Amino acid sequence: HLEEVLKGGDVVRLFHAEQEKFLTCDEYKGKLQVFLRTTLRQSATSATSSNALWEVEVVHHDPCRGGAGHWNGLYRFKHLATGNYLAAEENPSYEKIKYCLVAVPHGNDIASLFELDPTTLQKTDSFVPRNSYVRLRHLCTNTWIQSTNVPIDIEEERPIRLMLGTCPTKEDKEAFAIVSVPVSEIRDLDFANDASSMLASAVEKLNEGFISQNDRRFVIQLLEDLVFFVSDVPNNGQNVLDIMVTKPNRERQKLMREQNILKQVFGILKAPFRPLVRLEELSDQKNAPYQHMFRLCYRVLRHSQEDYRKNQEHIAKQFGMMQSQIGYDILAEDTITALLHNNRKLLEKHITKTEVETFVSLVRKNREPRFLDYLSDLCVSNHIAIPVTQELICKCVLDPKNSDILIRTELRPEEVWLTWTDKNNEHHEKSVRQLAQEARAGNAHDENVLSYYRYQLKLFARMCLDRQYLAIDEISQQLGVDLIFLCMADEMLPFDLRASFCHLMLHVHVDRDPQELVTPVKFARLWTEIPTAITIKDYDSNLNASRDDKKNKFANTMEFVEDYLNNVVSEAVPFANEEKNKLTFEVVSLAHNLIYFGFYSFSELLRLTRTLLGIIDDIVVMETKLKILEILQFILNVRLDYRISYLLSVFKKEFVEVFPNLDRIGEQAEAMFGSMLEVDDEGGRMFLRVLIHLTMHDYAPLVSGALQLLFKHFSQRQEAMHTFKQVQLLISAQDVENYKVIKSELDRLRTMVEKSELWVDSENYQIVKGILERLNKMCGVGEQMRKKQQRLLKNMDAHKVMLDLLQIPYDKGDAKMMEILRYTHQFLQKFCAGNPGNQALLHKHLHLFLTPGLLEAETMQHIFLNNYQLCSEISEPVLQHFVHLLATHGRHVQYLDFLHTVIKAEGKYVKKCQDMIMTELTNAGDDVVVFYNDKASLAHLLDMMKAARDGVEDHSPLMYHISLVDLLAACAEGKNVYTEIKCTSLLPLEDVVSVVTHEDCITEVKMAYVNFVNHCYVDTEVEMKEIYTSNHIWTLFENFTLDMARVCSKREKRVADPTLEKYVLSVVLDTINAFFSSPFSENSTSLQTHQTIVVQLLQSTTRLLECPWLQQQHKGSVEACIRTLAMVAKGRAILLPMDLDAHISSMLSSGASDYKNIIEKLQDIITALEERLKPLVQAELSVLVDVLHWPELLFLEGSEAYQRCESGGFLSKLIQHTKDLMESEEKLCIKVLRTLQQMLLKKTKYGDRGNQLRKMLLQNYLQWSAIAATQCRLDKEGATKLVCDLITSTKNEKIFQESIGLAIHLLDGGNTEIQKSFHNLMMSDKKSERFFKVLHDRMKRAQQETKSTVMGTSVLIMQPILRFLQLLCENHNRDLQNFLRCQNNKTNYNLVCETLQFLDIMCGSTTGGLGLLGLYINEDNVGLVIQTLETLTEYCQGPCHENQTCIVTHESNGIDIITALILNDISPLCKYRMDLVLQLKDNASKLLLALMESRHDSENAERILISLRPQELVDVIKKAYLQEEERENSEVSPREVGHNIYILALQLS
Amino acid sequence: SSFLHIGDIVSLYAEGSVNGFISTLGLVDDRCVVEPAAGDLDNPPKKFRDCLFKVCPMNRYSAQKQYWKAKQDVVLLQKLQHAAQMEQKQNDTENKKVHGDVVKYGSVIQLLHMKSNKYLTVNKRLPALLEKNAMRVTLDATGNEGSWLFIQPFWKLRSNGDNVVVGDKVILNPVNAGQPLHASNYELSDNAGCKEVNSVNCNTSWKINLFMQFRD
Ligand SMILES: O=P(O)(O)O[C@@H]1[C@H](O)[C@H](O)[C@@H](OP(=O)(O)O)[C@H](OP(=O)(O)O)[C@H]1O
Repeated sequence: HLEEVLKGGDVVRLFHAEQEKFLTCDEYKGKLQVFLRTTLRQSATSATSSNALWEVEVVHHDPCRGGAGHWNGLYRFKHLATGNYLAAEENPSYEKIKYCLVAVPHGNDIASLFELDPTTLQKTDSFVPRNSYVRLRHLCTNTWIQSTNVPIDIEEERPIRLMLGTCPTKEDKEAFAIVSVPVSEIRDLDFANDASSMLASAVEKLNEGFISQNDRRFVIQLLEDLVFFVSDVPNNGQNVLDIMVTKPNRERQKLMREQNILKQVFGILKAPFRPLVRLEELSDQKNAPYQHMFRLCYRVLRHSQEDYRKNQEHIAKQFGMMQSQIGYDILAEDTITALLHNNRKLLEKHITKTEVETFVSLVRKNREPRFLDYLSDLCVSNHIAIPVTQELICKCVLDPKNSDILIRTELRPEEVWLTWTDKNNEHHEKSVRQLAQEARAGNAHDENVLSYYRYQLKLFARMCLDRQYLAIDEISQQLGVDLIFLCMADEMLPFDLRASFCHLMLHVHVDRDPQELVTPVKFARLWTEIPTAITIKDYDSNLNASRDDKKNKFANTMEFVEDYLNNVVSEAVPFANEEKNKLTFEVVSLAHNLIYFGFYSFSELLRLTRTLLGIIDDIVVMETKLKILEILQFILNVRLDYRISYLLSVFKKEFVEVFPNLDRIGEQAEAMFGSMLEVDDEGGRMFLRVLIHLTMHDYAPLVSGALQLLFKHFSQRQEAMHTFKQVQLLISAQDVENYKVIKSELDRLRTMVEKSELWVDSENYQIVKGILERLNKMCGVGEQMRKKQQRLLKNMDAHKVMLDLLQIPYDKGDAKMMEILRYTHQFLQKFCAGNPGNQALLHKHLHLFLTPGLLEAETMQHIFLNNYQLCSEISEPVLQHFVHLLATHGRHVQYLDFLHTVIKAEGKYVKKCQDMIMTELTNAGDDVVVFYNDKASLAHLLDMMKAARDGVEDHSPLMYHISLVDLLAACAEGKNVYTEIKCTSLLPLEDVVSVVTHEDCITEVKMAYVNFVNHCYVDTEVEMKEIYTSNHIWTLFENFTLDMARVCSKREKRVADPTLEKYVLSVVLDTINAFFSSPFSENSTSLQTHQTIVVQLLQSTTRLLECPWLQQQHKGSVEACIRTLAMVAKGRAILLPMDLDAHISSMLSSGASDYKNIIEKLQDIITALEERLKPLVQAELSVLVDVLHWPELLFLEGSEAYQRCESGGFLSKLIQHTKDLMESEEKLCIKVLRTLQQMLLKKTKYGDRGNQLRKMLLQNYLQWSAIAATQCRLDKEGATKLVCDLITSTKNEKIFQESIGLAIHLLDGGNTEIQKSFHNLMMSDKKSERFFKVLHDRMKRAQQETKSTVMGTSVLIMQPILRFLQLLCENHNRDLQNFLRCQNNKTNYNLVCETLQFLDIMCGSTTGGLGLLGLYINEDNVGLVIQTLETLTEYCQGPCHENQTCIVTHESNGIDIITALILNDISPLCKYRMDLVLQLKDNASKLLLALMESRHDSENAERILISLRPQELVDVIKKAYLQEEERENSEVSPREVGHNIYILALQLS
Repeated sequence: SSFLHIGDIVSLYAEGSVNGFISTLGLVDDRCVVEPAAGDLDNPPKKFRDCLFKVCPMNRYSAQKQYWKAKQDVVLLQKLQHAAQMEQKQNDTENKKVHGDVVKYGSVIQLLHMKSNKYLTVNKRLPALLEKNAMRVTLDATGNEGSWLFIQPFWKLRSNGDNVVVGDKVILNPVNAGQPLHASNYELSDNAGCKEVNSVNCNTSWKINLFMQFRD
């Protein structure tokens, strides 16, 4: 009965690894067939199905005995879901397969016998371990099983069934893995099979026609059991017909779908109506049980499709019957809604005018509010309105024909009266107050009327959702603002009705035009509009004047909201009554919408902030808390804008007073940074307490918002300065005019875009085109004002409008729409022209441009043009998408241009981009990389060049080829050898010369080929350089001389060709200089023909220099080329002409021989303010450290929150949520890590003002032993586990660095408690393998980068890792010292060896250690070398014999480097920074001493003495003793180093 | 059934575009070729001594490479030569000590052609003679860093860290070049019926056939 072996009766899955597929047996066409199922899932092992379960039976003489399996035994496999036995039969056709696997009904024959064959060397034929690969053989035929690609279901779309077959020949790769199956799944399958069999029997009886009472009761009980099983809820007596499930069971839903249980349910629902029962007789008590059965079936259908697209589609396949069985009391409409409320595709596919009319008729007949609720639900899916269904439902409901189903409302002399029509076509009218009073009394009719009215309001609001004007225009007249205000203000009316009225108000009137979101902070301000003095009242008046509306139509609404919030906060417990919570949430949402639309003033916002904080100090509660947090953030932004306005007013006042100060302005700025602008009346205490309480919640969005607000609270000064640094004044009259024009045009364009639906499919197109053209003209030409115009557009936020216009829906075929889209694209391209900020802003919305299109490609090119930051960080998916577009859509030059722009930006090349693009091009194939090398292709290229002799079209195959050649040359220009090899193979030199030397060859192609040769042949790392020792280069030089002669002749004849001039002056000279300035070219100039060509080059180049047409720019290049060529010729001893030699010698001898004032004052003020406020910013940031250290002081003693804070709950929650938010909020995670590091860091001082501010804030808010205690407390809270998880799971360099820093801070001082915690975590948790693997990979990458360089992020990040390891092994922790060397895990990484190898590589290896050590140790890597030496010393000490022996006998011979560090002087660095050299020597001596502490044998001593010569050791000791000049103002004395070296010498002696 | 041990003499049978053993041209030629017509697994070629290779562990060539670079100052060159000789002795000692150890998938090995007594190397800085898009595989007496070969699985039933079983099909991926050995279909002009071996991405697999063991 061992669980580690294969036993009879076990249920397992047979997974074919080569195909990566499970073995399944399914009924395809009325017959069971075995196959391998193909899955589209990324993880092929997760495609588990109930039909893939097989039972293993061991064959023995006794049929009733099983037993553990043996490799030499016989096995049978039974399909657990069907009972059939696996077997083989003759192949009907007989392909390579002789017999095909099938599923026979009986397993008593010998055709179902199989035997296993191990794939490796097992421990004798004792037992068969589970989860072991095996091969299956058919005993009867002596054949081995294998898989084939032949689809069984070939006559269908998407074949998934693959046939298997047995062959006489064994295949080693054909192996099956045995995967275990949970008992839960086994039991679920058994239950499903039993239920399916029983339902099939019941369906058969029903189809026959007669069903007994007992059979019907059994069927009902089975349906109830199925409902409970699918719901996965314990049966505690609750009504089966009404069950709510919090988490659907996907496994059980899939089992129900795949075991043919939903099919049986449909059969049960369909058979009776074919007549045993009629839909018109279901109301009878006799047929009541059938009705209950149908209800149970529909409940099963609803529970089997919750959050499951496949099941939803499978059920929707039978939508006709489900709709035909609607109306009657069966709960079919509820299932229909549950289906077409979560799946948008099915909703639009099925819900149409017929269904809407059916629902309208049903509600007309019955007047049950449930039908209206279903209609409202059908309008919105996933909280997003569906326009098609919304419009259909609106046009059907608001149709005047169907006016008798909606309750009308009116106002009379005021009071509200509701009128309706009863089913008897009788009109009734009654007052709302009377209806509510009678409903509260208990009047069922009045209660039903109120419920119907509430659901009608809900339907209207849902229809008007997402600004559905077609229904808003009709509903607004019926329900005015005054009526809704009266209804919502009335207290006697129920809370649910008041909440419905609030929702209707929100979604009918507030969410309309011209209401729009308003940015609280404006970066552009007009000088003439800055008052001398500004206060809260003046700011509010200015905002009111800016607001277009003069009379506020929502003032009463705002007053009612304020009164309601005051009443809510008056009560001790705000969130007590659930009914009132709905109204509170609706009021809060309305207030949020009004605030974001800009209807409040500064004072009103402050009062609302105080009220909301008082209210603050369950899903509805969380939502209203989120709304309150958003309101608080908006109000804080408004306060920041007010502070900026105050600073502007102060600056203007000072400037006007002094020009019809710095200390005064600084004091005035400091004054506001405290009284009337406070968030709360307690000086921020209430705000901080609320933030902490919200952070203590388990709701992730609320916690994130609270943390963000807490971090922003202590950065007001820094944020204020940052925002003030981006303020534009627009003083000039031209600037003011441009600002006005831009504002007007943007407003008109935004209104037109908002009213898009009425003109997308007319003067609107002309207006849009004119606006776009005017904006493009306004953008301007010329860098003098281009930056100003771009900054003004950025401040005016035109980019958002342009992005919305691009996102505007449209139909293909509209030339005018295409024209306006092109204009918008051109405007965006011009906006992102030389502005990194604009480029980043556009890149932040990159997903829009990741679609096929030449305009999109051009926009991407402009965005990424000349931006190294984005070019180096470009993502692989973008390049993959571009390559896929090139491969599929076609060969367009736009993609190549974008690739070249990405490769080259700001001069510097991007190695990552080059390599990635080259690899993608190589892998794509010949469909994107086209080269003309064959005879026919060369002829076609010649024909194309001849046709393009006059010029080359912008879009042409010749242009594409030229762009491809340039791209390949740029890629090969990097530092990759395989790229150069691939380029040379793609374009052989013979083809290059044949194309170039041809008389018909365009200058563009000539230049491209010459550049390709220069960057792929002349300069390469290939040992076998084919460019030299060949006549191709000489022929190319002859062609270059001919081109030079042609250029000279054209210049003489006044036929100058700019293209030819550029080619000859750019590529020809560069290639000549590169060829003749290399050592490999010394032997090239040997033959007489080569000498003659050299003379021809000399005469041509000297004639070119003599000709005066050359510009001054190329004079230097020409002179350099001439000098190099003359030097080569003289070295080769060429008989130059007398006059030519004289001229060359002469040339060599010659070569050898008041807006400006306002801006300036503003900049000076900004600089002074930043310089003065930086210490205060530091102090305010530090105060957060104490706030987090002592959070319980903010609360009151004895409270639950106080106890939780004192028990360390705050820090525990923060740490736990940091890991959760790591993936989402990387910036927030980094901020949290920095805060923890600051809290763990030692306290410091800032100055008099800083200390005053710090003490004042501490008084207002909170009314080495310490470091060790803080480290222990953080470890208890769980900082060590946090850092370990971050290190082992993070992909962000900043996050990794912050985690390393936090670990270093925790381990600082060699804290044994934290060391033990780390050791326990590493030895217990299974992530230690990943941790050590990532550390080893980072160290290896750093070593490789150092070797390649012999600087860099990888090299720099090594020092923190070494410091972390040193602190981990500090205080002679032998356990950790041995763990770092060898780990008990399966795979061990030797960090000591890795560190020693890194040290040896960075010290120059053998060449550096033999006496050239000074050429590798610079002033930057000295610290890293010292840290490495300290880490090695810490490893060795303790002492650790294993580590000492490993370092001494390591194959890298780092002991030689260590000894050289002492016996050699770093000449470059000794005369600059001698103290660093002394520290290096001291560290090396200490390491050598530590290597021999507890050693009695002479092995280590002899090994060290092999490199340490005693004479040199004595000489260096004496030199160190004599050296005393450096001792002046030296931290380390040379005498101490000499004494340590003398001690080492004594030990070695 | 047996595992692959360091020091065993084995033969490599290519099963890809062209099927055949790995052979080397006579004389001092340093080109590795595959001759499908020479023979097969059931009928090995008559000259079944040019297709035998020995498995060896990784060797260190840092000092040797530095000495070669310096040679291509007298005291420095002499000390570099001494260091290279010491490194060679250390490599020989390491080979002797690691002799008989089992080879695991994902490990680095070297293939010593016994008849020529030369290690099989792949040069990433030299294109192949015929297939210009593939690098060059040759034989070197002393050897270099190009002799290193990751022994990677070809079947999906084998995983890294598992012992290599005789008769398995594997992939020999150079550590530096990073592209598996490929038995190209190109035919050498000098010798008819022979196919070149180069380094380029492909689906080629090498079946390992045991000829003799270290204990034998
Ligand atoms: O994530 P989605 O959109 O639901 O799609 C799932 C998955 O991508 C496949 O469509 C299907 O797996 P197969 O390729 O194995 O059919 C699976 O069905 P399953 O529930 O039967 O695994 C789906 O649920």
